[PDB]
Amino acid sequence: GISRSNRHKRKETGGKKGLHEKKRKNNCGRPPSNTRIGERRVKQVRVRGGNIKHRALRLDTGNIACKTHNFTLNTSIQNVMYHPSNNEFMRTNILTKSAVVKINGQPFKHELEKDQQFESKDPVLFDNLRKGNCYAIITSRPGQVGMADGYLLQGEELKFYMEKFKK
Amino acid sequence: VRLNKKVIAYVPHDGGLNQIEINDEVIVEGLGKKGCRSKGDIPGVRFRVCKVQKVSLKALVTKKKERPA
Amino acid sequence: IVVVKRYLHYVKKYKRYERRYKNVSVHLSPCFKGLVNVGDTVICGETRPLSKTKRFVVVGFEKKEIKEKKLKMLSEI
Amino acid sequence: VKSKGIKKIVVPHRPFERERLVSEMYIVGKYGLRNKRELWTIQKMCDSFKLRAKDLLITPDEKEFTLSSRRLLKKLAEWGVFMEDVDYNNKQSLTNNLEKLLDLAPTSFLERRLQHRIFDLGLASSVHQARAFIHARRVKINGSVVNKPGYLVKDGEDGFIEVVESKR
Amino acid sequence: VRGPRKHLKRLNAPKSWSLDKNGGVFAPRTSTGPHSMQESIPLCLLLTRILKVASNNKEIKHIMKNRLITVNGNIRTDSRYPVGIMDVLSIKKTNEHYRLLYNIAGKFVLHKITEEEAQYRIAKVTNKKVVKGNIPHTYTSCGGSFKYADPSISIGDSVKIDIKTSKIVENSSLEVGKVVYLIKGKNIGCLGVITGIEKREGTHDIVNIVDKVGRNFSTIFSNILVVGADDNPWVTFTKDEGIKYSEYEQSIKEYGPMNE
RNA sequence: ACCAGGUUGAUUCUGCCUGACGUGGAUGCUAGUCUCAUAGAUUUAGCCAUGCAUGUGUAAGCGAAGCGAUUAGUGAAGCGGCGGAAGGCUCAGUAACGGGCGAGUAUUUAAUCUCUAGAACCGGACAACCUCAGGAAACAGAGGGGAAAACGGAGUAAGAGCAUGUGUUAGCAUGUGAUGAGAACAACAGUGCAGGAGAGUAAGAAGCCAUCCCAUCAGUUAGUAAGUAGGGUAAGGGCCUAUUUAGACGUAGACGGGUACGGGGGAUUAGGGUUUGAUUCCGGAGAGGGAGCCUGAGAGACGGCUACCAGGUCCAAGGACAGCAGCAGGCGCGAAAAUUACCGAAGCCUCCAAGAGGGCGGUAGUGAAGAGACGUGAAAACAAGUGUGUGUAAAAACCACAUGAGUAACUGGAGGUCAAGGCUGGUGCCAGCAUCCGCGGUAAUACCAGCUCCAGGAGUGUCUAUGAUGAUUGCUGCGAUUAAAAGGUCCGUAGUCGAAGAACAGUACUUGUUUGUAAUGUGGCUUAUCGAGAGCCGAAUAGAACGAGAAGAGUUCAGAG
RNA sequence: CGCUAGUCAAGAACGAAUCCGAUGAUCAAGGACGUAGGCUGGAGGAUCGAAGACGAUUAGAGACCGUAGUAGUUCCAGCAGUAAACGAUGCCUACGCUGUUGUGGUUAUGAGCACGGCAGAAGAGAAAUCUAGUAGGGCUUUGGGGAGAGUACGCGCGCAA
RNA sequence: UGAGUGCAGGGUUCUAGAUCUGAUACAAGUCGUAACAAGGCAGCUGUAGGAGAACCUGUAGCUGGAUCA
Ligand SMILES: [K+]
Ligand SMILES: [K+]
Ligand SMILES: [K+]
Ligand SMILES: [K+]
Ligand SMILES: [K+]
Ligand SMILES: [K+]
Ligand SMILES: [K+]
Ligand SMILES: [K+]
Ligand SMILES: [K+]
Ligand SMILES: [K+]
Ligand SMILES: [K+]
Ligand SMILES: [K+]
Ligand SMILES: [K+]
Ligand SMILES: [K+]
Ligand SMILES: [K+]
Ligand SMILES: [K+]
Ligand SMILES: [K+]
Ligand SMILES: [K+]
Ligand SMILES: [K+]
Ligand SMILES: [K+]
Ligand SMILES: [K+]
Ligand SMILES: [K+]
Ligand SMILES: [K+]
Ligand SMILES: [K+]
Ligand SMILES: [K+]
Ligand SMILES: [K+]
Ligand SMILES: [K+]
Ligand SMILES: [Mg+2]
Ligand SMILES: [Mg+2]
Ligand SMILES: [Mg+2]
Ligand SMILES: [Mg+2]
Ligand SMILES: [Mg+2]
Ligand SMILES: [Mg+2]
Ligand SMILES: [Mg+2]
Ligand SMILES: [Mg+2]
Ligand SMILES: [Mg+2]
Ligand SMILES: [Mg+2]
Ligand SMILES: [Mg+2]
Ligand SMILES: [Mg+2]
Ligand SMILES: [Mg+2]
Ligand SMILES: [Mg+2]
Ligand SMILES: [Mg+2]
Ligand SMILES: [Mg+2]
Ligand SMILES: [Mg+2]
Ligand SMILES: [Mg+2]
Ligand SMILES: [Mg+2]
Ligand SMILES: [Mg+2]
Ligand SMILES: [Mg+2]
Ligand SMILES: [Mg+2]
Ligand SMILES: [Mg+2]
Ligand SMILES: [Mg+2]
Ligand SMILES: [Mg+2]
Ligand SMILES: [Mg+2]
Repeated sequence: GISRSNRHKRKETGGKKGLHEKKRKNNCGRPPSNTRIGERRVKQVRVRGGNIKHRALRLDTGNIACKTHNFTLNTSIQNVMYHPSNNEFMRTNILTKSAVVKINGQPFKHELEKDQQFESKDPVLFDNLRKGNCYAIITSRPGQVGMADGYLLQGEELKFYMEKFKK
Repeated sequence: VRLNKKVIAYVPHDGGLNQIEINDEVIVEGLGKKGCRSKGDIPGVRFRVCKVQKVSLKALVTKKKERPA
Repeated sequence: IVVVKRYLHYVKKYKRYERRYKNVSVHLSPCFKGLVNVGDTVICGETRPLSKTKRFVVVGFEKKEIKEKKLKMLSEI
Repeated sequence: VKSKGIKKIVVPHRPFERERLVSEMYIVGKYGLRNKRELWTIQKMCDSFKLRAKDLLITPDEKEFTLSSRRLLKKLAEWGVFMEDVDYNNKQSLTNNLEKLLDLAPTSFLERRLQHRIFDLGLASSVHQARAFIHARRVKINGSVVNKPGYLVKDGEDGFIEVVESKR
Repeated sequence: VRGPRKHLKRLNAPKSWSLDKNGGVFAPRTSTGPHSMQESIPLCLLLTRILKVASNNKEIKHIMKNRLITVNGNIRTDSRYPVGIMDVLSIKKTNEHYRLLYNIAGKFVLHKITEEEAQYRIAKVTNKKVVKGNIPHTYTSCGGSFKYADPSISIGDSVKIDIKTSKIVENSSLEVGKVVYLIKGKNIGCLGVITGIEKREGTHDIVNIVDKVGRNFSTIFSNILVVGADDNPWVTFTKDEGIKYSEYEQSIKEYGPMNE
């Protein structure tokens, strides 16, 4: 099937090269995993040396870290807002590293409200949390690790990404 | 046999022509120059006969051996 | 950027040399951005592959020399 | 075909050169050798030692000169070929003796062969019947028979050579 | 090749084993284990050649099926097990003991010892690491590993091991005036004393040596094992104590110096 | 470290033809003995009848039928375990990670070593067994029991990734968590199996440098050159994809086409060279041609599977099987290459083994490819035969003693080069000979024969490639007024080449130390009757690491011109 | 390149205490000139004369000789690219014997510098002869026994040749 | 991911072909005699016409000329 060898590739001078071997398994590739939002479905792949890799086909939830206050929570994921590589993955709601996603904010709202300086430190986050908006970014690789995990956007990261969403 | 060309060859010995019939098989050999070149006084001939019907022509002519029959 | 390196090859039969050269494509970082330009000499270190052709990074430079913008005497002497 | 084993003869460049023919004919005749191959074999042996002497005399370094001179001279003394009073630990005499090797001749190797030794020690009436006693097992050295006429006799074996009467 | 190599042609095997070229096409492929393949020898070559006690494969089997041979204090039952340098070999019946060393030529050789020398070996320190549960460890040239040794032992030192307890006993470092033994190079099997060390960065250190009968020779640290606390050696070396002579010297010593 | 014959009525030159000598194949005639090597590579990586080349069991995983027993036992059908990815064969394809030298990562690794290291319950089936019973065969059905250290579930240790502290970086702390197991048995006194961390072996990907011919092939490339982000993989990377930037490579030969397994090495050789390398060692690729793949630690495997194309085999016509660039063997093709042989022994590899397997490997048979030593008489007195013993896995040969005896040369030549007859008889520009020069028209030392000589000799002639001859390819080292040979004249880019004086710097340059060579080759010594042969020793090329010297080369200056 | 005046640019050599300071040698590709004969357009047309036509001479002359006669031969604007385009001797730069004769400058009037001719010598060379002596100075072109052949196919220039 | 196979083209190497046109060898055939002697018009190089055929004629050049004058 799919290959990772440079058999077929041109030389740096623009010339073609001839083929000297049939394909080998030790440079095999595999088709993409397109992790969709939905009820959990994960497949186990037998990999080189007899190791196992975990491939997420559908995911419902993620662990999300708050970096300033040092806690982590488990929450549902609604939809993708932005994707840096391709506009298509947004409209079809596919999960990858570096995708920006909407989540249930209520658990974070309950925790952050405890800090008496919270409103003064980050007014734009505070406003978003009132309006029922809560935004995070995915750091894990779902097609490799079999799950999604990330952190809550705060401070200048909000100011940067919110300008990508707006029409 | 190997090329399907037809060529001229020389028959070396005193009564040599009498040892050969039409439709015999012969093995043929070079005259010994650097390129293929004519030797002595024979114009335009470039090979010579060596064996007739699997046996040495020298032996046939000098009556040391006989035709396979 | 493209770096050229030059050397001599000995041809045993004629007991003489020929000049040869090779081209290497190297990574230049923004910290050197204004300082390095065509004709300068550069030192590069080896790394794992960065792309199809690229394996070295510029680590420093030696600026093509001027001894002095020569002195002009005063008209008074 | 390329295969194990050395080749021990060199064919002369001119097959019918009259001065070479005459001088070879004489030496085969006198010494009772089988054919020209016996002679040419001895000639190659002789040339090899002459080459070593040449190389030693022209060498630049001292370590090789002092080491390999001794070995060459001792070997040729043991065969009974180079008979002179070489003194070791004396650079000049080593050089002198190396120069004396450079005009060594094949006659000296021939006279160490068993066929000639037997006749020369007066154990046979001719160089021919000497060969005929080496065949047919009549010749014995250190109590053991030697079947081969080309056996080269080292210096001091001469005490132990003997002949016995025929089997009939 | 589709997978791992099993055979070994006779012309390809290490020159240190010293096996005759003409007899057969194969040689024994050492099992995986303590030393590298280039720095060790399989046990069946020892019993048939270096120390003759078998003459045929049927006999080599029988000796080990009966469980006779002990290496570093454990009984061995793999005929292709690798033995390396400074490596005590023993038969408990008849109480024999041997170390494995190099000839001056660099071949392998067994040397008979007393039951005192049989109690310890020497190795070189390669890495230091801390492991899960905050446990310090140290490792050595022949795949050895040690827990809770003295923390001061430094990479590159050489250590003496008690074979019965499997603990470190003594430590010595690479300094001027200590005894050294030569594992690889032009001067394998030589023994000498350190004149001077020249430190290099990101590259091997160069060590200069004086021989017991006067000769200077230098080599890189990667080929030297340090074999004494200061002055004089731990292990007992061969019948000839590691002096190598040129053919030139052998001649001078045989026929006398060249006189004026 | 070398020459000879041949243009003229003679001469001196240019110049090429031919002889004389190594080596790889083919072939004519002849052949006594013993020893060491080697054989379908060249043409068709053409086609294949037959037989063999891969299997393994203990005291110690599970054990059905049968036999048998005061509730014992046995002896094992299948299951499980470990191997079948090595070795053997060939050179089609490939101008390239194909080759040499360094380095150890961005990676994965069953076995094996050192340290360490394990409290777990429950359930069905599959194969064999038993009763029916299909099919031309190859190959399969129903129904019912029953095991495991085989398999699936439960709890439970453990635990990937993510985030923040702290120690590069292990480790530790804290929050969050997908996942989620595990073998004992025998006592002849041991053998196994779960987890970690480090080694050891093997791959994958990388750095530097070297690599054939055609200009009657001058422009080539658009995943092409790069960047940002993501997917994929054991892993870096246009490896693949989305949007941005236009790059990359060429007369110091790009691109296209033709050709090629690459080295260690071989042949010739005073020196400088010229030619070759299928072929004992290393690395690569393939299994009729292409393409996909399951299992596994590891295959894009072909003495595994699947489909097409080209060919075949058996049938009861419905279907089945199969791939000798393994070992023997057959047919073709060619000018071209051995036995359908023995093997509980030697060297090694494989298993659950005080044992089983191996056409891998060894032993002989066959053949004037190559290389040693000796016979064919002596002057008194000579191989090869035979019988015993040895020898071996069993043999034969070899060697020892003892018996008979009296056998044993041909190939090419004899005018010059070029060693050796104007001998006798035939033939008359015929028939033939002759590498070259030339012989023969009735007085032929050259044809055809007789007889004497010469040369090498168990060997000698011929054909064909190549090295030498050859200073006729010229770096060392040829020529260009008239022999073959200076562009009709200028300008000019790439290219090759470039003052004196005073100073300066170290990358070339040269050299030290250390690495870098099994075989072959080189310098030696020791044992087979001798000599090749065998065994042990010493030094070594190119290439790389670190120092040193500064004449030549290089860079700069101006009270120098 | 050969009559006389006037006019317009640049060059070579010589004399000498001028200025700048390595700016230089040779040259694939690329560019400019090139007798004669030929070709495209204009002007012109005395003499000479390919082709063509006659008269003689000869076996025959189609030729040589004589009569006649056209394109060309001259000029302006271009194309073309060959010669026994030869001293059959590449370009820079050296080291080198004597006598004699020129041309142009300068001169202590003794001589020099640039460009030549001639006659010996010594070396050289197969000789004839000497642009050819001595020599690992630099760079480009170029030959490798006669023939076939400077011919075939492809390609580039040209209106064609 | 792709074997196979349709239909157009190219790139290479071979081979057929009525007829035309080169070269080489032709014991000695036919017609002349162009070159080598001042070879019977001194020869040769470029270019342009013409002609059974060697060759002949105009124009510029060369001596390797029959002249170092
Ligand atoms: K003549
Ligand atoms: K022969
Ligand atoms: K071939
Ligand atoms: K049927
Ligand atoms: K097969
Ligand atoms: K076969
Ligand atoms: K043959
Ligand atoms: K034998
Ligand atoms: K004869
Ligand atoms: K005769
Ligand atoms: K006669
Ligand atoms: K030639
Ligand atoms: K030359
Ligand atoms: K020209
Ligand atoms: K000047
Ligand atoms: K003109
Ligand atoms: K006319
Ligand atoms: K007329
Ligand atoms: K006329
Ligand atoms: K007129
Ligand atoms: K022009
Ligand atoms: K022009
Ligand atoms: K010309
Ligand atoms: K002039
Ligand atoms: K000349
Ligand atoms: K043409
Ligand atoms: K004429
Ligand atoms: Mg590969
Ligand atoms: Mg073969
Ligand atoms: Mg293999
Ligand atoms: Mg074979
Ligand atoms: Mg090929
Ligand atoms: Mg379980
Ligand atoms: Mg794209
Ligand atoms: Mg090869
Ligand atoms: Mg394969
Ligand atoms: Mg396959
Ligand atoms: Mg196979
Ligand atoms: Mg075999
Ligand atoms: Mg004679
Ligand atoms: Mg003759
Ligand atoms: Mg010549
Ligand atoms: Mg001429
Ligand atoms: Mg000429
Ligand atoms: Mg010319
Ligand atoms: Mg011997
Ligand atoms: Mg200088
Ligand atoms: Mg001027
Ligand atoms: Mg005109
Ligand atoms: Mg020129
Ligand atoms: Mg020619
Ligand atoms: Mg005439
Ligand atoms: Mg005339």
